[PDB]
Amino acid sequence: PKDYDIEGPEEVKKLCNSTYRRLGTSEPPVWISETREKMAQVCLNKALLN
Amino acid sequence: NLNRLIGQIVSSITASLRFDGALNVDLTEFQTNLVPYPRIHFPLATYAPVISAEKAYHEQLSVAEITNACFEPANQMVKCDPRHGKYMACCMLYRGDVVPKDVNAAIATIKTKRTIQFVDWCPTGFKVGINYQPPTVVPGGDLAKVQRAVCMLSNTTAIAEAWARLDHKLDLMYAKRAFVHWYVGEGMEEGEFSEAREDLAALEKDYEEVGVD
Amino acid sequence: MRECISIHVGQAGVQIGNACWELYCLEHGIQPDGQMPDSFNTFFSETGAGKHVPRAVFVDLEPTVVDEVRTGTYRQLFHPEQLITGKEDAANNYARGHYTIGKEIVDLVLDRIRKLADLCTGLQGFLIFHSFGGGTGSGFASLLMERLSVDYGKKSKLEFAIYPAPQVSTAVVEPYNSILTTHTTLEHSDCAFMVDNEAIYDICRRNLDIERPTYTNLNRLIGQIVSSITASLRFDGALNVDLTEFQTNLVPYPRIHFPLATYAPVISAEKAYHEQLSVAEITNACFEPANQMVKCDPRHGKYMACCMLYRGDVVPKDVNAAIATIKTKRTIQFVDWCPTGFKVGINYQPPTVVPGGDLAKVQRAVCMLSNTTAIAEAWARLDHKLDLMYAKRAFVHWYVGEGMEEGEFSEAREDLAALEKDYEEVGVD
Amino acid sequence: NLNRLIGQIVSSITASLRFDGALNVDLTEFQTNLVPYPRIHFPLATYAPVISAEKAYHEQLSVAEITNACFEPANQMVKCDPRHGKYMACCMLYRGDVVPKDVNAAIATIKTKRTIQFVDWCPTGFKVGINYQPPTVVPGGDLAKVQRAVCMLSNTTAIAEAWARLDHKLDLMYAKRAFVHWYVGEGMEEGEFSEAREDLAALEKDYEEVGV
Amino acid sequence: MREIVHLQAGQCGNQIGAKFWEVISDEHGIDPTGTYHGDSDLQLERINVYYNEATGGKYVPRAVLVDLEPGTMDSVRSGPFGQIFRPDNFVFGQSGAGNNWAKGHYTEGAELVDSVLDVVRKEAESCDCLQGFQLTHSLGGGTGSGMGTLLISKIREEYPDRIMNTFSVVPSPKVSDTVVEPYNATLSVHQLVENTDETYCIDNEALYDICFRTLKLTTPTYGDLNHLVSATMSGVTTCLRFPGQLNADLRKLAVNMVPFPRLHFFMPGFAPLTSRGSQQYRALTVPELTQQMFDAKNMMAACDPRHGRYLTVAAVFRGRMSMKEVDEQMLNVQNKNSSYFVEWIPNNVKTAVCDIPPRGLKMSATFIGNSTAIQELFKRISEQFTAMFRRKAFLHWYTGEGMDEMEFTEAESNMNDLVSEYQQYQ
Amino acid sequence: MREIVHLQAGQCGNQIGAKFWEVISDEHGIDPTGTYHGDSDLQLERINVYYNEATGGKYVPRAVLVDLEPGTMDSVRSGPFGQIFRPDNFVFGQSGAGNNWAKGHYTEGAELVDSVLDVVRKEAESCDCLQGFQLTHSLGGGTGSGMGTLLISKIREEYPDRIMNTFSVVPSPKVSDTVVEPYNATLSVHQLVENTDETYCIDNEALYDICFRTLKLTTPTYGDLNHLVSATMSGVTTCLRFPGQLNADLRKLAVNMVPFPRLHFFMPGFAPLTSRGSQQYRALTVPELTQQMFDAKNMMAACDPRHGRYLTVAAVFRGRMSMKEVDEQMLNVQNKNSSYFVEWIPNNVKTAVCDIPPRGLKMSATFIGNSTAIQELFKRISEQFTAMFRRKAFLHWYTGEGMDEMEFTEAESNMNDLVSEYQQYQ
Ligand SMILES: Nc1nc2c(ncn2[C@@H]2O[C@H](COP(=O)(O)OP(=O)(O)OP(=O)(O)O)[C@@H](O)[C@H]2O)c(=O)[nH]1
Ligand SMILES: Nc1nc2c(ncn2[C@@H]2O[C@H](COP(=O)(O)OP(=O)(O)O)[C@@H](O)[C@H]2O)c(=O)[nH]1
Ligand SMILES: Nc1nc2c(ncn2[C@@H]2O[C@H](COP(=O)(O)OP(=O)(O)O)[C@@H](O)[C@H]2O)c(=O)[nH]1
Ligand SMILES: [Mg+2]
Repeated sequence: PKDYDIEGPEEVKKLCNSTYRRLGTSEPPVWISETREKMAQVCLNKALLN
Repeated sequence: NLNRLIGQIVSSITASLRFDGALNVDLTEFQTNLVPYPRIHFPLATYAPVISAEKAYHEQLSVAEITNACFEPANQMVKCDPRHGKYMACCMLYRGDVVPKDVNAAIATIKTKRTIQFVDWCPTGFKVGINYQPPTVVPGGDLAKVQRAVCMLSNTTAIAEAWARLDHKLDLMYAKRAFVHWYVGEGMEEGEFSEAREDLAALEKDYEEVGVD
Repeated sequence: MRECISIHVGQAGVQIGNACWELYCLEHGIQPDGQMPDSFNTFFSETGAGKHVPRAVFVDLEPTVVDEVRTGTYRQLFHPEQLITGKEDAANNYARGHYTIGKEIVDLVLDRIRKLADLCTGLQGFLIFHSFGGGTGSGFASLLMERLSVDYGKKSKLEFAIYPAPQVSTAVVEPYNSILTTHTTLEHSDCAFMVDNEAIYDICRRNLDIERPTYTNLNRLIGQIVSSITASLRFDGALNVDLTEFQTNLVPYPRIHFPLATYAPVISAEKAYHEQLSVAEITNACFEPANQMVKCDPRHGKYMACCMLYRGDVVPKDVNAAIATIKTKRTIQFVDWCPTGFKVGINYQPPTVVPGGDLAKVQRAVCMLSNTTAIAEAWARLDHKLDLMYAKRAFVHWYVGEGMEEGEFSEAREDLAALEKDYEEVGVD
Repeated sequence: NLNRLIGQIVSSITASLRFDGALNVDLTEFQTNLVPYPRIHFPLATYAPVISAEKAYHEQLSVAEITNACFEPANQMVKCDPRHGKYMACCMLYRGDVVPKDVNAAIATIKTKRTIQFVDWCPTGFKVGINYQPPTVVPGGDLAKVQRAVCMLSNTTAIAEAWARLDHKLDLMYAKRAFVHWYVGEGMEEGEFSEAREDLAALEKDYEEVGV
Repeated sequence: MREIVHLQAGQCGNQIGAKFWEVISDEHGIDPTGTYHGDSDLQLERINVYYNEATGGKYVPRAVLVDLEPGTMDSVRSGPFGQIFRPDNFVFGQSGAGNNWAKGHYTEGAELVDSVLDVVRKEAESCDCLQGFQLTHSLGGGTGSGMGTLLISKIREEYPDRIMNTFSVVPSPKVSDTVVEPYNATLSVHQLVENTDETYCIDNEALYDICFRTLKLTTPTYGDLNHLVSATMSGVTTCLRFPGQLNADLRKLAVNMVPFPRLHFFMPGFAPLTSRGSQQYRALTVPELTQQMFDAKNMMAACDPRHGRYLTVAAVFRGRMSMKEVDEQMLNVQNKNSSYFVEWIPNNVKTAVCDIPPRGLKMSATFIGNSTAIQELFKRISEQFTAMFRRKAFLHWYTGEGMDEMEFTEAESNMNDLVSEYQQYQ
Repeated sequence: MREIVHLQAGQCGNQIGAKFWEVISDEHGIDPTGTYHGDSDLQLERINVYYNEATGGKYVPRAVLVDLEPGTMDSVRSGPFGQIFRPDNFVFGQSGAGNNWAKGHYTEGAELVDSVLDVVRKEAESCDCLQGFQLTHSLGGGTGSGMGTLLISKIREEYPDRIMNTFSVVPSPKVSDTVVEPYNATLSVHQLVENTDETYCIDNEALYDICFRTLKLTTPTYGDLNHLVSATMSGVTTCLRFPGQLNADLRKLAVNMVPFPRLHFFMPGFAPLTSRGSQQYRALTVPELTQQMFDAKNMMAACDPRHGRYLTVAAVFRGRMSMKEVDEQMLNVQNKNSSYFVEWIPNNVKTAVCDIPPRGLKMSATFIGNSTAIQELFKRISEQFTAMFRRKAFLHWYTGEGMDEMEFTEAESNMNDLVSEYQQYQ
């Protein structure tokens, strides 16, 4: 799943560019540190005769 | 997750100042009951009913079952075995649904052990503190809601092994003058390492001389 | 901002620069008029109406070759005053063009070169095209070297020279003109790329499939190599080299400046498109005895410094993988005090095609300049032929009549005996 | 500026003789309080309270910290490590408005610590002296106005390693008789340096003998 | 919060840091025109470390670009991120160096430093609090080797207590791109050892083998190698920019790596490096970063660490990950193969954890390693230098610029002292 | 109300004053027919500083354009803004001065000064409370220098209490475009020290260096320099026309910057000068302005402040700013560099802030500075004058008008005592 092919059929080739613009595609959905995630857990949470 | 247990033992130390109990314990009490000399002020901390939220209710968590868990070497919160040395002073701070008679029976059960040894010059050995307030659970935590707990503050001469290892570590590092040039170069002279090694050797052989029978 | 000033001296200089400037107009957008319907500032000046004037001077003493170009297709391309002619040629005589004919021309040529150099922002160096066996390129160019060294000094002076061929030759007194030319090129030229006409005959017969080539078929190859040398001056690349770059990467000592030029893909349109040729093909082709363009074998000598210039679709990983085969090969020997060996330069632009030419359009190429010990054999042969002539004093009265002394040949033989001793002592352990 | 504080130290030496005080020190008094042997007389001077002209309006230094400032290794005017030698005889020359009790309290706190090592044969160790005059302020001087200054002079075993390198420095130049021809050229025996080397080796032996 | 200056010298400096600023602007959410389009508030907060805020909400990098030739300036302006740089930080010469350390250090590299110094001083007087300097260059050239070393010396003269870093491109073992490369590598290393606090040796063939072995690319570009280099360059400034459970800046890493003042030559490495077609099948777990971060072929210097001994080790971790299996793996890698670790220091590994991964990865780990196997580089360099020096090869191009042979001898003797000192711990 | 009567002299004076009136009518919002087409209310409150009130919302400027030839103000009249000028203010002459101080002062300028003085009296009686005058001219010219010096010497006598400024164009250091201009400048600045209480020196090569290096203009015309001249010319009277937290009139800048009655030669500068390609990259803060006010490249006179000592420095600020970041910056300059400031005046900097910026700019600031480094201009003019007066290179064009040699001798003497007085306070 490349983002730049330098062996392709195109003619003008730029050598300073990167084949992959980032390494991997496994990014987490939302960025949050351990401390703010684990300190936000405090915001998460008859007889017949009386 | 470690800080949760640290906060639990710290709250159990200061619980007696805020909640009513059968035996109130002040903060100035620990220094008068845990150190025999000013040169020895390194006790250990232990929380006994450290148990998960799913298997805390298949176990009978009485006072006898929870007191003898503090003396087990695997339940301690400092990686040193108490069988290396002998106990000098112990401070137990109970909590929750606890009667004093079962505390007395459980503490008297420890004294019959021969695998747990006290020093000769401390024939009494124990300090008892009882508070009514049970340990409060936190949302999304790890510990369960238990009806009683105890925290141990025990001063022992078995911590001299840790000082021996730390001093051997410094001697293995300082013998060929590693990292010293970024200590002396910022407001220090060379002789402070020898002073600290001096005082630490004094501490080690103070520890060896205290545990003499 | 990256300009260099090309100087063409003699019939060989003009007839090489014609092909060179055809290539320069073709691979830029410049028509033979000069209109275009770091790229072009280096070799072409700008006139505000949109015209482009090349930074070149064409010098010759007979008027035929240079006055032909004023009546040709490229008549409007060159500046009228930048083509310098004379009345009398040097007549294959170094003494005439160095003393009695070159005396009254150099005050105009230096004036034109200074007028060219005052329109430049940052000058990179000079390219001088001439021939050793002539009288113009041997005498007048040689005097021009010191005459411009005096007032320019530390700027680069690259030399492109037609060395005399070993077997074939077009004159009788060419040992004389080849021998006393080197009195001044040794202390004034920074580096001297040598090409042999016999070897380009052999290449045009062998690599490209033509027999009976003309001079233009040789000047086309020479212009391709010349443009490959200065390709990094004009076009962007991953590893740019300069005119001053191979003056510090090819000469270990100031008296030995004679590398060998080699262009790897020399192939026709009939033969190019039936095979692949990417990196290892052309790099292995550069280091072969057959494709060498001076009739001396590097297997005789020791390689001292090789400068490999790559052009076109080229990835540096394949460049390293191709240099692996060269370094591992035992038939290619380097001198013991150069464990490094190579200098590399990679350019984006592929070589351009020439309608009316003979080389095919290929995506990529490599040109090599390698300084080797093996040119000392050519020096020994040429000095042999000189002292074969000089003992009988053949063809000497013309030199002594045109303002020379008889002892100037003695100095030249002494200097090149010292140069041969230098070439011997460099290649010893 | 190098010499002015040395002048202040020598003025504190004669401070007990020009005015009154509580414990006066005679010139012949410390002539026996410091030198313990007929050979070992090289005491080390120390002037603890010295601050610039800008750092006086904020803090005033009391006895219990100035006395501790007398015994810290970055004060004494010979670059030898004082922890390498046990102390043998000390004299503290207190000046200015000093009550006498906090001096004995400071003495006790100096006694109980382990950094300041003493010899076994000197359980007394210290000699104190209190005057009633502070140091004067000089025109253009760098020193500040201190109400309670202390001049400290004390013998030390650690001075043995000071000239122990001076002996090796003489050794390195006596191996091939360097510079001796401007010495023996002016009427000196070429062997005279040997009968100072044996004397210095004797001095080192006596310093080692009072080390154990 | 404390802000870091970037220096670029020559073709290596300009290209490598162009890719560096591209990936930093990617990670901090900055577009090619310089405007913030990111979403997370953590992306913008510590942007003062590398960027200066302009009017209108756009950010300019804190970089200075130098070279003796004007071609690479227009080459780096025409790139995808060429418009992000300030035009007044382009400080260029009119004529080049031509692979000459002498004219890059004394003749032509001297009269232009009087403007790079002005640019650096001008930017650093607006500096709120200066932590240190970064510099990427090459030791095989005339610009990065000469002018870079001159810049390091003239900055160490002016700012003494700030941390100086250097991401240098050491010459390759097999392919030498320049015949006169040992004449520049020697005289640049001799100036590096008295003027730098941290220096990372990055080879080119090591990068080729890393890219072919891990990324499975048969023909990478130069931009890929610069991406791999700058991934480590960004991997050491994570704790200065993002929150973490165990922070470590460059000064703290320098304290826990160098035991002696003249020991600051490291070999870096990146842990997560797998092909696209084998990265959805692989579970990126904490042991799997340690298992290949400490592999002998995951080094960007061409020296095998199994032939030497590890003096100190630095491991900077990025992403959401527990602190038990970090320390457990760092202990396990020491307890098993203890023959490759010196025994006169008990702990060799320094552990830092940051809580934000690079873009595209879930967790990551950057490696800095101090080894006594780095003497295999300078032994080869000194061997080539002494083979080329007893014949005065190419020496007249050096002595004619204002030099002498004694400088060459005193540089070779300094590097020989370096290689003699390194062998004492193995 | 404090209103200013503007004066002109010569071709330089008319060409500078045209662009000055253009930019001040832009600032006050006056269309070229004379009426008011502005959007705010503060642009009409104090418009009587520079404008009179004609019939029907039309404003005429308070200027008089003076020349000895009519060919220069015809180009002013047929210009873009040439129609707002009242035609009775145009006073021209038949024959020009011919680049002759003698002709422009003694023969041709004295036959025209009665008409110009009549126009000045015509103009100054409309003042309810006149503050002072203002003149723009050049010293290398004939009618500029001579006519302006005669006008200044004549209107100082009859209006003794008022404040008179001069934005003179002092001659060239490098390449002079008048051969005789040593003589004219020597006879002119000997006039200027005795009558003007405020004088600004404008150097055309300083402007050239600014528009090349800073503004990045390839081919600047004289309008592109007159814009720069009038930017700092209109920034002086900004507190007379707009409110501010801290005001500065002409008298406030004359008292605080002239310690002795001869040292009143200042060198102006304008702070926010950005190129069009670099404007977006630069933030606009008070440190960014005060870095460039004090820079040597921004100076509009060709004397370097590193060759002398700043006697007193003024700084007038325009825009909505905080008095922090101007007060701490005026402290920071005095504390940072101190060898360039005279020690016998502790507080050397005058500060004023007006809250209405120039049009199109968020923030701006102008510099006005008294430095004893200005003596190298006077020394250069004195040596170029005595290299010509020693053997009388052009004296016949001046002696035929009734001038003697002792006029030149005493002009040289008054140059030498001025140079000595600048030296004795350094
Ligand atoms: N390859 C190549 N060689 C040439 C060309 N023209 C001339 N030569 C070489 O030049 C030699 C002949 O001498 P020239 O250089 O022409 O002498 P010249 O420049 O005319 O000077 P004069 O003879 O004095 O007029 C031949 O041996 C050729 O090798 C050319 O167009 N191509
Ligand atoms: N990995 C990598 N190497 C580079 C890059 N640019 C240049 N080089 C290397 O740098 C060396 C040449 O540097 P050089 O041109 O002499 O730098 P200079 O000092 O500015 O002339 C060559 O060996 C290249 O392999 C790059 O972007 N990435
Ligand atoms: N800086 C600057 N100088 C100018 C301008 N216009 C004219 N000059 C200068 O004015 C001088 C000549 O003025 P001149 O015509 O002789 O004045 P006049 O004859 O007295 O009216 C020359 O030195 C020019 O440099 C301008 O717009 N800007
Ligand atoms: Mg001919």
